[PDB]
Amino acid sequence: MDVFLMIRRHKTTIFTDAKESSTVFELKRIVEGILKRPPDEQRLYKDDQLLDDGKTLGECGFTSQTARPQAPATVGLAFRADDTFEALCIEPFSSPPELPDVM
Amino acid sequence: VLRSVNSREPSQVIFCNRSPRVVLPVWLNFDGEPQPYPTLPPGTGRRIHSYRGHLWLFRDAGTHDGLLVNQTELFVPSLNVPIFANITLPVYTLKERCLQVVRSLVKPENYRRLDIVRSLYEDLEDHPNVQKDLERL
Amino acid sequence: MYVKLISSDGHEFIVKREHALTSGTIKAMLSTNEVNFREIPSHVLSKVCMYFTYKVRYTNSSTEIPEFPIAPEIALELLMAANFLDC
Ligand SMILES: COC(=O)c1cc2occc2[nH]1
Repeated sequence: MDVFLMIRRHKTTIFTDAKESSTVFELKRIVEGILKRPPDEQRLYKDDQLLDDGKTLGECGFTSQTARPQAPATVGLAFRADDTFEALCIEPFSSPPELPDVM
Repeated sequence: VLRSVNSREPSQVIFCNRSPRVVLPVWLNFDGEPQPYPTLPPGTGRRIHSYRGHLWLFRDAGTHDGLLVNQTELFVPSLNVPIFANITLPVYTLKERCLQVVRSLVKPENYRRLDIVRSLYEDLEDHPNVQKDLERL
Repeated sequence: MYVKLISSDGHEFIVKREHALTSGTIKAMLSTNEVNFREIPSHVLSKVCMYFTYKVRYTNSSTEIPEFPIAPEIALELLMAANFLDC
């Protein structure tokens, strides 16, 4: 089954899908094809929890019925600059304005 | 043009509302006039006595947004070899879906009090209606 | 393969090229692998990208289609963006 994801780091958000049976490492290979950073320079997170390369997305709680096309689940991403990994930072999206009086 | 055929051959059908909307079934009578039938709650079904060659369409009962039935706009009962009429949401355009949400929140008097380009005024006011949809022959 | 859609506040959204060409307006802005939207903020453009995924997933599927959700607080700006992008 497909899971639909947003892979997010700083002000970067990748929309992609993957199989529930695919692994965390295989997701880093997807990120590599896009952002040109190898897996060993990547850390993937579910919220604050660091994800292990060998685990499947399903074991890490990304399930077809929670990681939905219209409401995808977020995978945090942090890079190794050269030595040491940056801390995980995800910039929030902008805030909507106040609801107009007619609403 | 869009007219039920007066076949007088019974055809038993189940309306199956596989959508989150309250569904208004609409029978097109022998003169082409839309005739509303009792509404269907979301996720509910109903056994209906209809006729071969009759014509039905389905709408959101509150807003008249268009719905699909067996993945098309019209349902025509056929020969019973009962017929299943699977009523579903279409994939609305993002624009039509936003118009749906804005219409659900703003009174029609107050469409003009919203800060948007004027062509969007007319889109909001041009709400769905079977009467416009029937014209396209 | 992928294109980059950049919001007015500088968020960069990376989506499959096929999903972005759903919008005729985006196809014209691309034809570059990068489009800047001076008028569309990230809380709107992220929703646009989720609509692409939803549309591609559920078009021509005879299963049950869920409703596309739109929070009230973003609906007006999302409508403007959808109107402009012809989405
Ligand atoms: C907050 O502003 C928007 O969401 C917006 C995008 C767009 O495109 C043409 C007009 C317009 N407005």
